[PDB]
Amino acid sequence: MENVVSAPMPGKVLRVLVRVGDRVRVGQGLLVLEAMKMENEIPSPRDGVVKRILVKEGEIVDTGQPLIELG
Repeated sequence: MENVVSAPMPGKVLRVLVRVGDRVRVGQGLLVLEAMKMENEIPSPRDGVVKRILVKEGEIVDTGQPLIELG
């Protein structure tokens, strides 16, 4: 049971697609992570509510780094 969206690889947080409190669906893109001339939509692992967004747009993140917590 997944509660935290973490970075699958290092990247730059290009865009955060949802806000705290928003309802989300499994497989929905929640943010866009840029890496190696590619824009990766990072999905919600489950239906739920966005509780916390732990990064800002522009931020560089490393592998496994927490990005979003679901409530």
